[PDB]
Amino acid sequence: KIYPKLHQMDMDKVSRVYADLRRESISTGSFPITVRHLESILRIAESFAKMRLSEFVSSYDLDRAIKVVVDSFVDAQKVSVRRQLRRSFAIY
Amino acid sequence: FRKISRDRGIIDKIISSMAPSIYGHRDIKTAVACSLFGGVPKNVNGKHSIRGDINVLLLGDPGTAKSQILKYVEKTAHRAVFATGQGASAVGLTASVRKDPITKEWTLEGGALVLADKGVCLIDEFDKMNDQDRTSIHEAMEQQSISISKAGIVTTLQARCSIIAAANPNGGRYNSTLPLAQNVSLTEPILSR
Amino acid sequence: DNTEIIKSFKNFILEFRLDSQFIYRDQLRNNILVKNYSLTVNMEHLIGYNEDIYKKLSDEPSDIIPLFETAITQVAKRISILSRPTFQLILNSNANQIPLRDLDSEHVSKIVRLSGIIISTSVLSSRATYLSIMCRNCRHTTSITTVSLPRSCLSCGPDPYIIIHESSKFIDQQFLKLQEIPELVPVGEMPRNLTMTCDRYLTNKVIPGTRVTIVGIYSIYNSGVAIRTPYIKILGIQSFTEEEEEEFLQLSRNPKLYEILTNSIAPSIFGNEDIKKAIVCLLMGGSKKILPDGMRLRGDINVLLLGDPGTAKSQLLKFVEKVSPIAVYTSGKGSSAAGLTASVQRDPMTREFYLEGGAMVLADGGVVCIDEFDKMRDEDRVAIHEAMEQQTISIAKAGITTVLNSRTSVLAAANPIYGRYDDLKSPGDNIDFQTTILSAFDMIFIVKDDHNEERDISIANHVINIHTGNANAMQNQQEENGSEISIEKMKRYITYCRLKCAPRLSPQAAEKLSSNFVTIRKQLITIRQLEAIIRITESLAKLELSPIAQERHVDEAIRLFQASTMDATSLSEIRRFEQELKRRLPIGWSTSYQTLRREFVDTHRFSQLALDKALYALEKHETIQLRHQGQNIYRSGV
Amino acid sequence: PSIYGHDHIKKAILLMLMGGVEKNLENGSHLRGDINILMVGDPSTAKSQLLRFVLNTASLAIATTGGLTAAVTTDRETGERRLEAGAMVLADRGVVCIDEFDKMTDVDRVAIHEVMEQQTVTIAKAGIHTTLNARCSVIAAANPVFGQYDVNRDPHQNIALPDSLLSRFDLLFVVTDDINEIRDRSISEHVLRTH
Ligand SMILES: Nc1ncnc2c1ncn2[C@@H]1O[C@H](COP(=O)(O)OP(=O)(O)O)[C@@H](O)[C@H]1O
Ligand SMILES: Nc1ncnc2c1ncn2[C@@H]1O[C@H](COP(=O)(O)OP(=O)(O)O)[C@@H](O)[C@H]1O
Ligand SMILES: [Zn+2]
Repeated sequence: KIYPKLHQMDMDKVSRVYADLRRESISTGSFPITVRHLESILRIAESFAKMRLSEFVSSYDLDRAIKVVVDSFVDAQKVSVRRQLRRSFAIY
Repeated sequence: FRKISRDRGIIDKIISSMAPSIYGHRDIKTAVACSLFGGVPKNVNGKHSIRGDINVLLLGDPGTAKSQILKYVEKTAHRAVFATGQGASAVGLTASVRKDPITKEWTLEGGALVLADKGVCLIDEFDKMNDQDRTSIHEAMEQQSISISKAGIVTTLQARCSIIAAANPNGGRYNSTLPLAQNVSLTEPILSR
Repeated sequence: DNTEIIKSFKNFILEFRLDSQFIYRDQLRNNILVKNYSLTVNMEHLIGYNEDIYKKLSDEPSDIIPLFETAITQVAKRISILSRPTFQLILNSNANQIPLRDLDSEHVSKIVRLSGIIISTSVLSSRATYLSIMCRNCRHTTSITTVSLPRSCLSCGPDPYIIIHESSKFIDQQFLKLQEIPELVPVGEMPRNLTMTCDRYLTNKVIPGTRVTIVGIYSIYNSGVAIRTPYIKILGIQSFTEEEEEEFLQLSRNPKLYEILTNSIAPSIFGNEDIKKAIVCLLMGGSKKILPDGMRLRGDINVLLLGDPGTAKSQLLKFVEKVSPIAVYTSGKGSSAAGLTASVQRDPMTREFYLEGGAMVLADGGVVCIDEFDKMRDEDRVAIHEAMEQQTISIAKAGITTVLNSRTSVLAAANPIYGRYDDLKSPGDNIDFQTTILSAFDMIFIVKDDHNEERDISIANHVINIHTGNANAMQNQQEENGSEISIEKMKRYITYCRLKCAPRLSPQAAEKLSSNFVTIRKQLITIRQLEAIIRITESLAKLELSPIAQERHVDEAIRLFQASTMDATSLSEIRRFEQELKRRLPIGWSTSYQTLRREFVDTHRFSQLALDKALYALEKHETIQLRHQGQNIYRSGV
Repeated sequence: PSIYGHDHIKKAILLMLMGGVEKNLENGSHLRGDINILMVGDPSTAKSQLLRFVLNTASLAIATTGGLTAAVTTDRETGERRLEAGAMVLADRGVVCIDEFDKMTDVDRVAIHEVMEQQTVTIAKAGIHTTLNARCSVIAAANPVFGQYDVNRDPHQNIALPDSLLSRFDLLFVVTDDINEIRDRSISEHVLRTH
């Protein structure tokens, strides 16, 4: 029954996260971060919204989505770089 | 349902509800729940389409319940199909060819991915399956469909399912000092799906 | 009673007048002079001449078509006698065709009209049309014209008669397999096949893969409790509105048509303009030519997508499969040489071995989309070599050998090995298949997805706009503005362009191509590449419906060729820059692009074009390596 | 006439067509007289055209590519079987044209060793043993794996065929499209006239 719709209220909060992930993947052996991984943030935000049965994608849903995707990317890097990327993405 | 929906912070209850007997691993349980609920298959303007389901890979050392989680998705989702890496075949997963006992004509029968349509497909020990059976999953992971050309039969079936995969790292133990792209026998294409 | 029907047919043949001429009488007389015992009757004239006989034919043709045959035979014999065998009825019609899936138990013995593609044809069979028989008991003779021999003599025991072979006549018959167009088949369904039969002059007119229009009779025959096999008695085989023509001509007259169509290919994807234009060229396709020795130049344009994963390479093929009027999409893993190409299989309905076309045979005259091309077996690739380069498929199975033509354009998306295409390596080392395949495709595109700040932000903005649903309104407004073409209208335009025009090159375009290819050859790719580039400009001229190919097409064709194949006296200046850099940069040292700019170009020691070309050549010559998008340059060798 | 230059290859083809003279000795020995030619280099470069001319010009030219051994039986509809002739045997007193010679199997190589050396075929099969004359001249074309010939090395490393097989060819020629812009223009103007 539930099909949440999107609004462009938080375009920057997703675009800057995508840019940050791409920048951090430029020179390290890591996930093949591409547009397909950008779509994962949107789809998992939709899934979070669909738990509340809300008809719209809110800022909180996008916050949790960004948290999950960024944590998944970070927790897979090597030890020496992990403790640096812990602080590089302290915003999220 | 609407009584439940109004509770503040419902997301945390849902996340804690996945596989209660498994301790910890909250970062995995959240992904399992998100894949169970899924997203919106936005067929934008018809001429363009996006897959609506979330694909999850469980990679880790032995003794981390990467397998028994699938024994919860199989018992929770409405329609779930479970397969083992070496106990599966490329023909068996996608589609098999049959000759009709009445009309003697070439006919096609759907495989596990066709059966799991509008559901979820589970592949355990995803790393140890042979390369060809792993390759057979490529189209299903993004197109949510099976394209085939055998014995003159040319058709495409709907395979709208999410994939949950569990695997072990190279050597059987994860080397924390080495990147992910070195700890597994898989490749960047497969990881990108 | 039937004498009136015969008289009406006689009038409709002898006395019917159209365009102030006895068109039917004249055409039958011409056929008699040619000695072709067949008459092509147009149903649209028959309905206009007499409606009652048309009603009888439409409702109960079972006795009408024997009447047609005998009346046509008699009238043609009268015409032959006037000027100095049983004549075959051929029906031409333009009425609405019932879909194949809509055929039911209600259209039994009714004449219907169909359209579809031929997938298999049988060998010819000899059937009796006139017999003379003799009784073995008493040598009594008689003639007989489903037919079965008499049980008793007319003068002897049961079944006394035997056939007099030297006083009988026979005719040929062929069995055909028709199926609905796969483009009209929704996903999740195998296209329905249909059995058709033709005889005498209607045999051998089609081969598997041929798209035809049918006029025939729906009927059944016995070969499940009561599953009687349906089959079609073939009666006639045939194989844009004026306002639509004007609309598409105005679309051709659009001064921005090329860019409009370029944007129209997958508007829901960002950038990728070069591959978009290349796919446009593939959709138009080249122009066919025939050598004076009889060989045919393959006009199909085959493009290999050879980039990093997740670069919308699959989405492009899936979009083309929507757009192209004839399109086949299949995965490399789920296909086989026997499935992609033709095969010989036994028909259980007629108990005979049939030559059956494959997926690439079905895509004859169209485009096939294949994915995970690197994952198919080598034998399939060998067959695809023949399909691509000779437009033919060779079959040698059981105890029969045959060659079948296939004019199929192939668009292949392949994943380079090691997952990521390493720029430190030759393309041969980043590939796992036969090297000669690189000599088969006309162009390859090694697309890269190097991380960038602003470009990724713009792409993210586009994707968020798409997920927001604003893209729908934006596309609608662009279509209203004429800047974007609807997918159905685009397909109609492509079909119109394919069917109508066939350009040819001009001397001005050829000379520049020769000069540029000479420069490329001297710098180094074979002579085949120059002839392959001709396909791109022919395709562009087809897009513009121009009578000839033009150099202004050749410019963009050369740009695409350079940005596709080269993905991995000025030459004297370039090599002098190489020498000066070898003196300037010792082995193992590092520098930056901007440093070289400031020290050599701002000092006007060398030009910026010389800088770029020398860096490119030195990187290919393993002398230097470019790192971090030009922020670091390292000399890897001498 | 369709090839510019390559005078030595044409001379070799003419001499091979002319051939030598066979001899017989009081000891029963026989001496080979025929000549073989092998072509090596980049695939599309002029090998196909020369082979086409040789096949079309010679009166007894048989084209071969990777049943040539003539040691296989074809069965009738009633069940009985008969041997089928092979190209190496049918080309007796003729010439054999081979394209994609590198792609031929090892069985073909071990069979053609005797064809090129002793001009005969020794058939040894279950219940069938016979000797057939194979007095045929051989012209073949082969291509490297990389597609581009390494002019600094012999075909023993570019194509890696056995040395015993290569030594049975009396003449060998290597051609590769080393581009000289004016000469390529002169030769390709005829091709352009066909476009
Ligand atoms: N995080 C956990 N919490 C509770 N029990 C666990 C956990 N991880 C593993 N187990 C126990 O260990 C077993 C792991 O089984 P399995 O899923 O095959 O391990 P893996 O797939 O990680 O090799 C399960 O039976 C489960 O009871
Ligand atoms: N330029 C782009 N604009 C919009 N979407 C894009 C773009 N590039 C990639 N994508 C996204 O990537 C997906 C296609 O990935 P695909 O090419 O199928 O992966 P793979 O290369 O592994 O087959 C689509 O869902 C599409 O939304
Ligand atoms: Zn009798």
